[PDB]
Amino acid sequence: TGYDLSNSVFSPDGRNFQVEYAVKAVENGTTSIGIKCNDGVVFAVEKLITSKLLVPQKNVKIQVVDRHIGCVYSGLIPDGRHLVNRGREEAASFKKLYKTPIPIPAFADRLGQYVQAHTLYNSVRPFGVSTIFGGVDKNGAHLYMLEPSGSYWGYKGAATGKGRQSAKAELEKLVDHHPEGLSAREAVKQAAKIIYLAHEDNKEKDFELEISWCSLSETNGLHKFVKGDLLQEAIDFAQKEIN
Amino acid sequence: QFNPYGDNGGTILGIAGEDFAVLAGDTRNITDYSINSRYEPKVFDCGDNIVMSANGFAADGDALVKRFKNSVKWYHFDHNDKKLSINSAARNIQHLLYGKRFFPYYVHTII
Amino acid sequence: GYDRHITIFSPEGRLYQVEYAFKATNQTNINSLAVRGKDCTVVISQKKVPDKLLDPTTVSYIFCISRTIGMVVNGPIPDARNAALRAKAEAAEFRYKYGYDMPCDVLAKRMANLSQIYTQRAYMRPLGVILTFVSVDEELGPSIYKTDPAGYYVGYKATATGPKQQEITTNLENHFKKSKIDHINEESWEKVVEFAITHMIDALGTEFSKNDLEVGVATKDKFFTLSAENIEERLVAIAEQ
Amino acid sequence: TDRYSFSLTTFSPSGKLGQIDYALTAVKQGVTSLGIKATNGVVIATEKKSSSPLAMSETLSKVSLLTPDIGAVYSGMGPDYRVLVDKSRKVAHTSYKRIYGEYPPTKLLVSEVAKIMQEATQSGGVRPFGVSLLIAGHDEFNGFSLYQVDPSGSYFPWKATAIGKGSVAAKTFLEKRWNDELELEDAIHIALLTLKESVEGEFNGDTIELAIIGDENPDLLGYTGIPTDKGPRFRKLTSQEINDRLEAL
Amino acid sequence: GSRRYDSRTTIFSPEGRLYQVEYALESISHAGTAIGIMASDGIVLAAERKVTSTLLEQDTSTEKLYKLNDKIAVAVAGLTADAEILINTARIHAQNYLKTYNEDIPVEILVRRLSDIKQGYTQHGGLRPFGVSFIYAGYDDRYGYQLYTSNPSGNYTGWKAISVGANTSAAQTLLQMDYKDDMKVDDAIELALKTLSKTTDSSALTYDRLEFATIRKGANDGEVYQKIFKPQEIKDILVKTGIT
Amino acid sequence: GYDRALSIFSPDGHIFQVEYALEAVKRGTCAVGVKGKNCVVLGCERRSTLKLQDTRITPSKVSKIDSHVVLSFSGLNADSRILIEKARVEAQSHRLTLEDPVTVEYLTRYVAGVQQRYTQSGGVRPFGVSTLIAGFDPRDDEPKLYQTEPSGIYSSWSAQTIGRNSKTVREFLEKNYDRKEPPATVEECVKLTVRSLLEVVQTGAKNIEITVVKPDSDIVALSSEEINQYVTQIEQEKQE
Amino acid sequence: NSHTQPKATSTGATIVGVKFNNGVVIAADTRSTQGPIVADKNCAKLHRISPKIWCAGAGTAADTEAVTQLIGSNIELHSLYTSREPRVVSALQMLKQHLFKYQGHIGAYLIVAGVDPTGSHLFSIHAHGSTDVGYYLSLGSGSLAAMAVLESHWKQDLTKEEAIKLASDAIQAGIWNDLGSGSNVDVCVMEIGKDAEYLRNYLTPNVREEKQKSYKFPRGTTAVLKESIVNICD
Amino acid sequence: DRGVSTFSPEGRLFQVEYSLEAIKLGSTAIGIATKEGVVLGVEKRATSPLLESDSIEKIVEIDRHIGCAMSGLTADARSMIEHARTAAVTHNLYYDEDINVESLTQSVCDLALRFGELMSRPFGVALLIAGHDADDGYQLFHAEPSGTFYRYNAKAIGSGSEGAQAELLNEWHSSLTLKEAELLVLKILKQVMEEKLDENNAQLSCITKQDGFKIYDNEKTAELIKELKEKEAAE
Amino acid sequence: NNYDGDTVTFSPTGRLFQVEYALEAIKQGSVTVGLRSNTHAVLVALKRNADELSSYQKKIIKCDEHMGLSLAGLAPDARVLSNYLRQQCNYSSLVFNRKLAVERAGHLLCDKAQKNTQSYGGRPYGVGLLIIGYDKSGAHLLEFQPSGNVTELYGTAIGARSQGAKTYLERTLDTFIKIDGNPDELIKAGVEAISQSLRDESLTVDNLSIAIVGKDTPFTIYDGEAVAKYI
Ligand SMILES: [Cl-]
Repeated sequence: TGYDLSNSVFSPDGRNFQVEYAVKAVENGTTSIGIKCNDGVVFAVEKLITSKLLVPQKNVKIQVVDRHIGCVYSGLIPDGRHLVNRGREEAASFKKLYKTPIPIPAFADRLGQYVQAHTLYNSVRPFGVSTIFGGVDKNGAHLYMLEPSGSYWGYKGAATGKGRQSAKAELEKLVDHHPEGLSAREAVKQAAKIIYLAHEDNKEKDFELEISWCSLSETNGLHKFVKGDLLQEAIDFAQKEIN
Repeated sequence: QFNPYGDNGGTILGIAGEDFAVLAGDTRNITDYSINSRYEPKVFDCGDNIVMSANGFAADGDALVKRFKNSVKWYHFDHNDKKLSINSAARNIQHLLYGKRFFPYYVHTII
Repeated sequence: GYDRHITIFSPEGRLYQVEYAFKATNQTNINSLAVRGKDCTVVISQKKVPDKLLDPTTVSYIFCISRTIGMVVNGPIPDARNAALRAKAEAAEFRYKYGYDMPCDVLAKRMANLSQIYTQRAYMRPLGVILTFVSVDEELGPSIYKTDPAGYYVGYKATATGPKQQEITTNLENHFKKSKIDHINEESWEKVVEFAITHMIDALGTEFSKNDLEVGVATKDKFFTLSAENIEERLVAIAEQ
Repeated sequence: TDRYSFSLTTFSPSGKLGQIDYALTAVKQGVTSLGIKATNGVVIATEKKSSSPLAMSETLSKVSLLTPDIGAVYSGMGPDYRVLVDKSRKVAHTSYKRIYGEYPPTKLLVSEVAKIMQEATQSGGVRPFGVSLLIAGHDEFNGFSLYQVDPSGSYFPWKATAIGKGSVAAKTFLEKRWNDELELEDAIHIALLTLKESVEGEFNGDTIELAIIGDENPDLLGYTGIPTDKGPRFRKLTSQEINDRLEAL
Repeated sequence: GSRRYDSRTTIFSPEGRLYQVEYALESISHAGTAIGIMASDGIVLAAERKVTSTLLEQDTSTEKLYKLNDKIAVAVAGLTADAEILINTARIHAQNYLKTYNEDIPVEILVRRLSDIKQGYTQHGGLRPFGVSFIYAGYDDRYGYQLYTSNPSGNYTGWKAISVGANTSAAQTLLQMDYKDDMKVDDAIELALKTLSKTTDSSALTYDRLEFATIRKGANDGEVYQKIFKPQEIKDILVKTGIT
Repeated sequence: GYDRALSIFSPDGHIFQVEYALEAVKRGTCAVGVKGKNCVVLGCERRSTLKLQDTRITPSKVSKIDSHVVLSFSGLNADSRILIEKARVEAQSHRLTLEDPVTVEYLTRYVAGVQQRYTQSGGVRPFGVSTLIAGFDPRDDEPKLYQTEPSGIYSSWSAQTIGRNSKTVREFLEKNYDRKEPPATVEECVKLTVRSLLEVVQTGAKNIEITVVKPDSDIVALSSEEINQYVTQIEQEKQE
Repeated sequence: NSHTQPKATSTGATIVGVKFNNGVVIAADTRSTQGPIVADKNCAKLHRISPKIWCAGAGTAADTEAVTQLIGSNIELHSLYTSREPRVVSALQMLKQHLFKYQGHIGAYLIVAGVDPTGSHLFSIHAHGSTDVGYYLSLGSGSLAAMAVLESHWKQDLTKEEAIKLASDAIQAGIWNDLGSGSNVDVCVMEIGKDAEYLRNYLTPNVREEKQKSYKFPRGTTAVLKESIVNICD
Repeated sequence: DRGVSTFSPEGRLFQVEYSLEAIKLGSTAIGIATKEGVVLGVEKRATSPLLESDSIEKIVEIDRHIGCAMSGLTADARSMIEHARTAAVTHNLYYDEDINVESLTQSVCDLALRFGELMSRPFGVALLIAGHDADDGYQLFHAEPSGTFYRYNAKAIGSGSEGAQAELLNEWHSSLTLKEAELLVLKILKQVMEEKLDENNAQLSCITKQDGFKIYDNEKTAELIKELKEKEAAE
Repeated sequence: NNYDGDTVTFSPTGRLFQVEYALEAIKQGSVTVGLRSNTHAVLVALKRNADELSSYQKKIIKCDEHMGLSLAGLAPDARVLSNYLRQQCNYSSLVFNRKLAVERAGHLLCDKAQKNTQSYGGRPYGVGLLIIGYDKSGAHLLEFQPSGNVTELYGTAIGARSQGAKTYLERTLDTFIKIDGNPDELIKAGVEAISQSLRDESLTVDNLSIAIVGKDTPFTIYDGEAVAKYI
């Protein structure tokens, strides 16, 4: 055998074992989710408080691309940052040439092609992150999830990390119970709950909640962080549901 | 055709005493027959008890001073915070200026 | 046995990485089919959306390469999209350089030559995909040309690709034995799509709803994909006969 | 970025070049193709092994025109052959026609193709080509000629030969039938006889591909006016033309 | 990365040998024998074609003997394809020298440069060496008639009579026995053929399985002529020496 | 470009590729260098398994780098040509910029520098060659003899030998060569060099090459008969 | 890039192109000039890009021949690659992009004309890389003399024989009235569904009259210093 | 095989650790720093008696105020010395002054880790860099192929290093004179050397503010050897 | 085992062993402590020596007038990274006339370290860093690891036996955070913190190394007799 030692090598199955091994690194990471709503998207993430010595609110994991796209990821944090840095260059050159801000589907492929390129050669390592991202463009709201292989699809709801199955189950219920749609402010509250419910799969260390959102009405189509009263309101809603 | 140099006027003056030294310079900045500023300093403290002024084309003057100030900073990093002597600073400035021998800084420098 | 890891010959004159790239083709477990009419070329493919959280509109293995050319892929979506982007670029560059729209067969050859390079050069792996190009060419008429990881390509009267490809192939073979002709003798593209779906149902032995299928149609001067409602309308017509 | 800057083909302790030998083994598996040289022409022929009956075998051309007076056929890996034909056509222009204002003679074009195949035997990060070519052609000063080209880059001129699946038997058949007084029509007849032995299934103009290097064809030129330009000596026989010769077989 | 698949062609063995060079020489030992004999008034080059087929075109063929310029020729032993790469380089180098100095290149200078190219492939680049051994036969106004040989190591040496390829051990013994310094071209022709006739792996030595060439001063007054023998000319010289 | 680090360290602190290059030198034909009071003599072995050779045109074992310096070697023959070429070029370059020919120490230092560079450069193997460089500096009558090796180290020697069976001939020179009183004349220096080779060679016919270098660019190679006279003289004195 | 060569041949010319019923015809004169001197009295200005695409050239003689051959070479390779007969728009696009890249320093002014699966086509290309479409076009130093005739006599729905007459009449106007043009009239007819017919020296209205005297010298007239046989053989 | 810039499970670079073993095989070199100067001394170690020992150059001048002694694969040190000399002279050109001993050592140590897959392997030689400047006075540095350098009051490198270092631990004090330091190097060298110590197989050198860097003659060192033997027999 | 030859290879459980072996080099390194209040930030570092005749390896490096770090692991790798930080701080000043934010400093280091863990040929950095600084948003303390992970903290410690000092700071969190406008008391808290990581050895005059930055205090390093106050 030895088919799993090098990247870009097909096994007799037709599989790239190195990419599958990168997925294990993603499964090891903290939980992160994405929720598509009426006129936008909501992102949320689990931040494990390793120590009292960590400064609260000052280790931000969710990243903005351009002014209208939000990105969150689970797995190797540095790999995610590298991916977002590329995303920003891709979005910058699009706007430079075509004037309009990059559409979300267009942006999704730019990342997809870049991640896929890292499964083509043995001189590079696959990305150790699944990335949930999206925003608002001319055609409305979009949510995407991108994997180490380069595979991505559009999503109504998306989840990845150690508590992905718990989060996926909770997301599937929202899609069933709200066929006509979910509002932006509601999605923020639900996002908090799902992170708290997904924390049951990582309950040794207590955690810190972090939420962001894009909405045509609430944020004027731009990416913003959820802070202050609106954040505490979402935490209280989540606290009430677990008990 | 584009001319990359300009004359910002002004004048500077250095005198050395026994245990001291002065470096003076007027604060007027001009182009042609117009006044740009009545107070635009061009004599700078560069650290290590070195004062510098690069009079002539102000853009090149600012660029040079900026680069020498930075040279002093990296001299400290690379040589254990050693004080840059005035004679060493002078030689360092020669290399800055001659570095652009074929597209010069149009300035008369005094430290 | 490092001769199985990179694209160099084995003692029996084989390229194992190329052979394993063929097995990656069926990793999605999707079957595709392509047929030609008088004025058109129709391509159909199964659509499987297992996860409830997926946005089904974004789940697609059919691509619009140029205005005239369409492409369906059998294989993983990352490699599929890699191939699609390159084909789009090549088709656009061809038009700019040579002053006319790139033919379906010429694009197929170009993508096949690119695939061949990955089988000979070591640092590049083959793509685990089979690309089926379709159009109504202005010189050659209705056209179907298919490319694989080996760098092989050829034109087709009709074709099929996927896990249950052989069952679909013989189903089509038996039809053309009977009809005695190279195509589907039918005026409108609507009925050529109905033929394609009907014969896939017979071969695979499964029934299809509007969301179980994905359809692409090539006519003169444009290629387009059908919506769920366009397919539903098409499924009704089959049931009422 | 390509970091395979080293040879993937090397000498083994016994003195064998493994990858070349294995490439020749790939050629052995390939479908039979042959070439016969006559006094007033050359014939090259092969079987069109169809991958599927739904596939249009007309679109896949195993016999290719390289220059108006030179043609080529192969046995082995089809994709490798295709790109060699592309490179062979281009090199005929860049390294000859754009210099001398005329098409290269058979031996020199063959030499350029061999050089390309030799480099794939020694250059970094590549395998040899998995094909053997037969190149038939004509030029003013050398007349008619037939060459074989192997994965190693070696080439040999032949009166007649065969390569691929049933080459051992086919070469024996040609030794009995070949003489130095053969006319072109006689060589086509022998080619069809030789090929029937190796072919198993259907044997007709649709399953057989055959081209000749013979007299000039003014009708195939496309224009008139210039007396010196008399047309291509390469001609691909049609499906109908083959079937006519199969009746009086 | 790619390190995993590197053969490391340009390294030493524990014994201080170059693996790839030694294995390339092993390859060459299976190639058709080629002999060079230097006489006082000319040079002979004889070479045995590799197992000929009856349907091979013999008259319009070139496998063993190649012309580098008007005064220099080479006999090949090993991979023909590899030899042609080196031959075209040697042909160009000879024309560069003529262009620069307006004089035909001295034989040794051409040999050294061609041997230096082979050396390069054993010391750097990570590529396999050229699986070829040459016998150089040429003339210049400094040293007169000269025979050299080069091999994949890039080492070259001068000879009075030498063989390369198959059965060199047996061939060199026979040459050492019958060769003498005051020899003529016509005698050297007879020695070359007799040696091949005994060392050959074939049943009998025939015209269609040979390549032959001479470099004489047999032209009119103080000038050198290269003769690459035709099939019929080999047939005649084979009968004239009483081999067939 | 081919980048692979071929020369690297091993757990025990050795660079095997450099050490295996020394084995190639040990395989090569013997070479000896002996320096007298007013001269240096370079002796070289030629193996006698090669008959039917053409000694006119066969590359000589001793090479002139400039009119006043010579270089002999042991090991791979093809490798030695590359070092000699580089050295000859550097010799002309030195005359061009310094307006003075190279010293023997400088030329040695340059050749040794090249050899070293090939021990820590990517994509290359070390030179399988050790050299003996000898001659006289410009306007100087003091004899110079240096040695180099694949690793890159170089040093000066009163007398030295390299190649196959070099440890035997080094043993001979160690007791026969006196530091306080070196060979006073050319004849004495040549005789000691021939004597030392006769411990190893086999026969004193066309197996031994001798080259004598004297001050002010005075270099000459001895013929067969001239060398044979030394062989005949030594053997008659031996029978005692 | 070198800003012109005066030594470089740059012939005066009259080349034209006329569209008709079932195809297109091009024509040209046959004078090549060096300054005021007539270098070639019967050169061929009609070039073949492909079998059924032909190209008339004016301006810098070396640039028109070189650019037409290069594109013709690449068109042949393109035709073999695509298994299709080459199109006029492909030659047009490849020519203009080449010429534009060199910013006019390649002084090639061309009338391109031919037939292909799309139909019959007629274009003109200027040295700087601009292209024009038309039913009738003229270039060269005698373009104004030719265009005057074309503007006077051209109509829609010309027959084959009418187009040849109009084209050659336009070239004749250049021959007589323009000093840069002269000698003969070449023509090439490209009809749809037929082979293109090249009519070298279609008209020869400028034949040299009999000389008044023969200037054959008595043998031995020229004084000689040395004779010697030259060796061409090996 | 395996990468050149690879880490071991313990957290060390394989190649750097292996180069250190090569340095242990090398000949001994000792350095001692005092307020009156810095002394450098080496074991020459001729492989044969025919080798002219005066051509063994294991002590080297970098500038007038900086000297250098080496141990290990001494051929590797040539490019390090070349770099050091250029760095020293270049700094004088740019700043019209002598360059600090520490800054010089840092410049040399920057080359050390510039290897991988830049040069193909680390250096197989350790350097003792001794010098003087106005700021920090007399200094002695030990520069390894790991890119690390320590300042030392006294230091021994080479085959007899661990035995010599233990001896330097006891003998060194802050009030050592230059003459005392010279004898101390000779004393310790004679203890760890295989062959018997003399002026031909051992070399001394020093650097002082006044006279700069000086390699001692064989006549001068011979007297110091004789002075050393007499003093040990005197008690 | 089979998946630790180079950095480009993942293990079956999704681990990068070459990165983990680089992390191991930090644990072997000497202890260093970082902590901050609202007004000031402090670095305390235990320097290590080869023997009694050698000097003590300098652990703290200055990057700008308002920023600097302490190191633990491969010192040459710290020199490379600190040099990169010096340039980035300097680029921010020359181009934007702007002092580089401590958070951006961390982001830049993260991205530099990451590139070395995804490409063939190269290797991960073998050093951990503690960056302190004072910018427009007050005092800051960062912890850099060569995996790429950078973390902002009130206090922390890295190196051998760093768990002792880290536990102390976790207990003392509420006390030392409010030491505002008092440098000497914040240092005292740091010196007491590093003392929880000592075994057999104690803090001497040429062993201890302290650095501080704050509101009206440029980044300055204290060594030798200047740290005798805190023993
Ligand atoms: Cl292509």
